[PDB]
Amino acid sequence: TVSYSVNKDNGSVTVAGYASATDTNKDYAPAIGTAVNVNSAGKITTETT
Amino acid sequence: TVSYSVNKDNGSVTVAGYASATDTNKDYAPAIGTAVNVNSAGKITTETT
Repeated sequence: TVSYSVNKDNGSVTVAGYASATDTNKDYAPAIGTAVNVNSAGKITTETT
Repeated sequence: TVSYSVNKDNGSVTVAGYASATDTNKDYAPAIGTAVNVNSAGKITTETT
């Protein structure tokens, strides 16, 4: 589970942290405040290119 | 009372909905679906001149 914040003015989506049932040791931790991008296949991915 | 619809995809604000406690003959009712802008003085206004 990861939380996305949508800017009301810009319309962009950013990662605003995440919560997991287990500890997860922050292994799957994505960077907070990074712009959210749509992959070519249509998934959600932080990679620009 | 003027009702504005906000498109959450990009943040654009349009005019959609007019309410009047009197008949008002729709004197102050702009056509719905017109993109609203901000005047020089910061007011909320429809013309782009």
